[PDB]
Amino acid sequence: FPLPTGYFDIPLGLAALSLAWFHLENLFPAARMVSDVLGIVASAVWILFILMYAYKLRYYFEEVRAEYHSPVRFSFIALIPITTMLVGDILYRWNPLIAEVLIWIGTIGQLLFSTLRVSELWQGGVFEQKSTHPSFYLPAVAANFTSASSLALLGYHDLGYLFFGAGMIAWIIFEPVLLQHLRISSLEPQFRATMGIVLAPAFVCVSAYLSINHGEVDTLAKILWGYGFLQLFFLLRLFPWIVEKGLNIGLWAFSAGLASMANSATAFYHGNVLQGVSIFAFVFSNVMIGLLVLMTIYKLTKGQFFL
Amino acid sequence: FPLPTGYFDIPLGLAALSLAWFHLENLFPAARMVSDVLGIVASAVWILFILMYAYKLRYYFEEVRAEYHSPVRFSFIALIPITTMLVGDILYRWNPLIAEVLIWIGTIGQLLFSTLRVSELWQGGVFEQKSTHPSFYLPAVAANFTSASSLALLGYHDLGYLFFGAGMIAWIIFEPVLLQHLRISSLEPQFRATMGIVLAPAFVCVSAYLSINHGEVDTLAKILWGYGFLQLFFLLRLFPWIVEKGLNIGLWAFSAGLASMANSATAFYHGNVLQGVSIFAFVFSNVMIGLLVLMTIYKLTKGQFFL
Amino acid sequence: FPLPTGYFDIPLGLAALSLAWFHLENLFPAARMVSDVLGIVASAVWILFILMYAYKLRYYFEEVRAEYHSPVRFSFIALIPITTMLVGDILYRWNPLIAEVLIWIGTIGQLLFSTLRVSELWQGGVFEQKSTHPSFYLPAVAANFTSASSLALLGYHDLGYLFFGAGMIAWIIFEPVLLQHLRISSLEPQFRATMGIVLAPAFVCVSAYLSINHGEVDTLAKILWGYGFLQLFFLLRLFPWIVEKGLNIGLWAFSAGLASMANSATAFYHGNVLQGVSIFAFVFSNVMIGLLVLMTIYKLTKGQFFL
Ligand SMILES: CCCCCCCCO[C@@H]1O[C@H](CO)[C@@H](O)[C@H](O)[C@H]1O
Ligand SMILES: CCCCCCCCO[C@@H]1O[C@H](CO)[C@@H](O)[C@H](O)[C@H]1O
Ligand SMILES: CCCCCCCCO[C@@H]1O[C@H](CO)[C@@H](O)[C@H](O)[C@H]1O
Ligand SMILES: CCCCCCCCO[C@@H]1O[C@H](CO)[C@@H](O)[C@H](O)[C@H]1O
Ligand SMILES: CCCCCCCCO[C@@H]1O[C@H](CO)[C@@H](O)[C@H](O)[C@H]1O
Ligand SMILES: CCCCCCCCO[C@@H]1O[C@H](CO)[C@@H](O)[C@H](O)[C@H]1O
Ligand SMILES: CCCCCCCCO[C@@H]1O[C@H](CO)[C@@H](O)[C@H](O)[C@H]1O
Ligand SMILES: CCCCCCCCO[C@@H]1O[C@H](CO)[C@@H](O)[C@H](O)[C@H]1O
Ligand SMILES: CCCCCCCCO[C@@H]1O[C@H](CO)[C@@H](O)[C@H](O)[C@H]1O
Ligand SMILES: CCCCCCCCO[C@@H]1O[C@H](CO)[C@@H](O)[C@H](O)[C@H]1O
Ligand SMILES: CCCCCCCCO[C@@H]1O[C@H](CO)[C@@H](O)[C@H](O)[C@H]1O
Ligand SMILES: CCCCCCCCO[C@@H]1O[C@H](CO)[C@@H](O)[C@H](O)[C@H]1O
Repeated sequence: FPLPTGYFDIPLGLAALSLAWFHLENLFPAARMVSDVLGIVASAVWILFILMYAYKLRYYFEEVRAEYHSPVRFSFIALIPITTMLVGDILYRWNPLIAEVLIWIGTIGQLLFSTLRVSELWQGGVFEQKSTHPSFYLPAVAANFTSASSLALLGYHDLGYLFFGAGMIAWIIFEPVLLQHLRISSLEPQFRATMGIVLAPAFVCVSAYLSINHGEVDTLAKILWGYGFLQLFFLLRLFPWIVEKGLNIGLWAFSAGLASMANSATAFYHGNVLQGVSIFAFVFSNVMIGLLVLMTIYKLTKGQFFL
Repeated sequence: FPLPTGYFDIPLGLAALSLAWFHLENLFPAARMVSDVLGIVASAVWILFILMYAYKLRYYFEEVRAEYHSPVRFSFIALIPITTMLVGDILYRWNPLIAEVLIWIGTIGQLLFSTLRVSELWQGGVFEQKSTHPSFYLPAVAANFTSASSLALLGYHDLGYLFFGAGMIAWIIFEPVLLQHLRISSLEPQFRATMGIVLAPAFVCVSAYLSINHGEVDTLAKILWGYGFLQLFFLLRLFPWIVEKGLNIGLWAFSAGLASMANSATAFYHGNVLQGVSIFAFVFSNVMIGLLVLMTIYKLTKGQFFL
Repeated sequence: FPLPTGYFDIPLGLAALSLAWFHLENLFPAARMVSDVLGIVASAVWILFILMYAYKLRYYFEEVRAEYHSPVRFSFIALIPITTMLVGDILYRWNPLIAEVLIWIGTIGQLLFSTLRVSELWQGGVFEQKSTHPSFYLPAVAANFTSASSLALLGYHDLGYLFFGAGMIAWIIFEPVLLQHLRISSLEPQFRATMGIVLAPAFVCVSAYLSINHGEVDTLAKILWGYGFLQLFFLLRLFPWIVEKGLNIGLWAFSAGLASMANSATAFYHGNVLQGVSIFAFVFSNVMIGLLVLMTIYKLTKGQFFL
């Protein structure tokens, strides 16, 4: 099938970045146009990819079945409800009714997905030590944080905290075994771009947290940022190894973390906490997503995007 | 010996459920009679099982020695001081002096037990990867949370927080390796009922926390509930696999988590946080413990309770 | 080379203990003289060891290269910037300018060190399961906590919280796999003194936390102390096994945890939280570091200190 499921990282990153710029509109009015443009592009890409995945389900179902039952590849399916919710979050600025439908569909969908598949892993004998990949964060962590912030947008703050807690504790519970595995077992080049997902947890976490707690930059938020930056520095040092075999579209795996660096930066700035660091983070993350967009346009022009 | 040590889960669940109903007496006065009945039954069962275990120690000591030195079976011994403290907590409503004696005996006992046995594991060569079982939560986590809430009942809030922290961090430190093990290694049917202990940590944690913090349903409490419900949903989906080889008395392993869902629900309700979810949780957990009681009466009638 | 890198634990422990006594000066004025004496001795030892390590770098570089590339021995190098910062913290009482230079040198140095080496481990194939040692806490955890408290001393509280969060989450993320490894694999006698580093995380954590949060002994601080004491009790029970093959200078590995027990005790006492426990902790930790000093003087007199 021409669209790899991981390509949903593209509308993910663009949508999350739209939301970051939305949050600067009262500081700088021109930010709203930037936000609206990113949000429209993200939503358009999302519509296309959803329609493609619907085609995959109807006409390439055995491919979906295999990816679903894989103890590694199943995780990327979580990008579908994650991006559904982020597009709902964008659309809320124009039509809260349609936004709320998408947010609930994505929330119910992700929770059903993890409840069916993530739990099934605990039966043993399918997941192996070599299945311990960064992509596991998507259904386990990122999906819950996205529900948390989306439900908060709709006014469901206490429900949002339930999802937030599920994501935060799931993160802390998985990461220890992931990092140990990475230390011992060299992740093969074909999977290395997924190291970008390692950037996500702390930044997604703090972004979701600030979405639910009325943007109060408190001790927890600062603690999360600190570990987030540690991981950034580690991944920056590792970047040449990450791309040993060349630049590829899989690098959009970094975009959840990058866009969430941008979003959380707007809240730190608004709160007058570490404004200088905030400006750095916001500019850095925009530049890197900008480079992702330029490499993507390049690939599309050369006919090297779709399978 | 006719009584398996794990049968202490029975008075555990009944006692904790008594405490949950106790907490509804000011909302609904009739809750006190329900609480008192459960508490008396729990205490009676506890007396019987303690006397049986005393008989085991005196006359079947090599069985106790073997269970103690086992890197898997040692954990169930922690049920003894846990239930001692919970019975003390019940009895506090009638006789705070006797209650305080039981609470200190259970606290000193559990701390000595873990200090002797849990630490010894760090010498290596005895505990194996296959020893990584949910039962490890009992001495490591549940016992500290029970001390925390019991000491808070007696007015020792800051000491309670020390025990609370020991339990909470011990939980977060063990669970990562447990879930990885479950993913890789299929837990054999003879141990699967112990999957019920996986329900316990977040719910016991929040119940203990709310016992020490004057029932303030805050961000931490909501975060814990969220992960607790995630685990519930996972265990509900796994339940047919859990009971693949049939229903058994080991299912009382679920009762710490179920009773703590009930207890924490009363505090969320009192705090006007997620009242609807609270009512669901309280009813659900009571119904499931009710089913445990019905299956137990059935087994006793058929002569299939004691070994 | 005559000085093992681990000997930097000596000025570490003495320096941290100086800081603990400094914090009692307003309660008991004579504490300042004790603090100043420990601080001068710590600083003198530090100067000597730094000059020795400079000699090692210039004239024994291949030894440094090998220790740096080792997935186990690299960690002890982090003691160098850690102690640089602690000596800066001492010197702040006399010369804030020189203190600030040392604190930034140690902060930049430790962050560069971990960014280069800790991240490199994630490439796989070098670190092995048997590399999972307590010493990993030094670059990963202790160095960040030391930056946190040192930057707070200089007035950089929000930056301090970033370092604090990096250390705290790094701790929680490593400890699960460490304790599992210790359970399964018996740590060989030649490394067992490093079990003392297991005492460090919770106590260093709470000490750093209280340094940044204006000494407010809150729920987090109490939670940390509780797990800290759990680990102390475990290590006390394990102590005969730790020293199975005899007392050795490696036991200074305990001093980060002991000195941080002392420091945090002063803050709990100041806050009127668990004063009795605080007095116990402060006396205990001073006595144990005192014994370390006596065994060290003994070794120096017998010519058994330097390699
Ligand atoms: C977007 C998510 C895609 C879902 C793919 C579902 C794969 C399910 O797959 C199948 O479901 C059947 C029952 O319905 C079983 O009988 C099949 O054996 C099982 O493979
Ligand atoms: C991502 C949006 C929602 C996910 C829908 C997934 C539905 C999966 O379908 C299910 O797969 C199971 C296996 O785990 C089968 O056993 C079930 O019979 C079937 O319900
Ligand atoms: C896994 C890492 C979890 C760390 C959680 C940090 C504990 C929250 O820290 C709390 O922040 C509050 C608001 O700023 C303060 O009022 C409290 O004093 C402080 O304890
Ligand atoms: C996420 C962070 C993005 C925020 C972008 C802020 C860029 C504004 O820049 C700031 O403008 C201020 C007045 O507006 C000046 O006082 C500051 O010195 C200047 O740094
Ligand atoms: C309720 C808990 C039951 C405790 C069982 C204790 C098992 C101890 O067992 C024994 O202790 C002796 C020392 O006293 C040793 O010499 C024995 O070799 C050791 O097996
Ligand atoms: C559960 C209530 C309290 C528990 C009491 C346990 C006492 C265990 O007994 C001990 O077992 C040790 C091994 O770890 C032996 O080495 C000791 O000599 C003995 O003190
Ligand atoms: C392992 C998961 C630990 C998460 C700890 C959550 C940090 C506590 O969260 C804190 O709650 C306080 C009371 O509601 C608020 O005042 C603070 O703003 C908030 O930071
Ligand atoms: C742990 C939760 C158990 C609490 C049980 C509450 C059942 C009461 O039910 C509630 O009664 C209220 C007045 O009392 C009505 O206003 C509410 O609509 C109704 O839901
Ligand atoms: C206090 C810390 C000591 C640092 C020791 C550094 C070890 C680096 O070592 C070397 O660096 C070179 C590049 O500079 C490489 O070419 C070498 O192959 C590599 O071994
Ligand atoms: C402890 C105080 C600061 C630490 C300085 C460490 C400098 C290490 O040096 C580096 O080692 C690398 C390998 O990881 C080499 O690849 C690099 O070329 C070199 O920069
Ligand atoms: C890994 C363990 C992390 C536990 C973090 C504890 C959460 C912080 O606990 C918070 O402390 C605050 C200050 O005392 C209180 O105001 C809040 O009510 C409480 O939730
Ligand atoms: C880290 C803890 C070190 C603090 C040492 C405190 C020793 C003082 O001791 C205390 O003195 C008080 C008046 O000063 C008396 O009221 C107390 O009863 C006594 O315990």
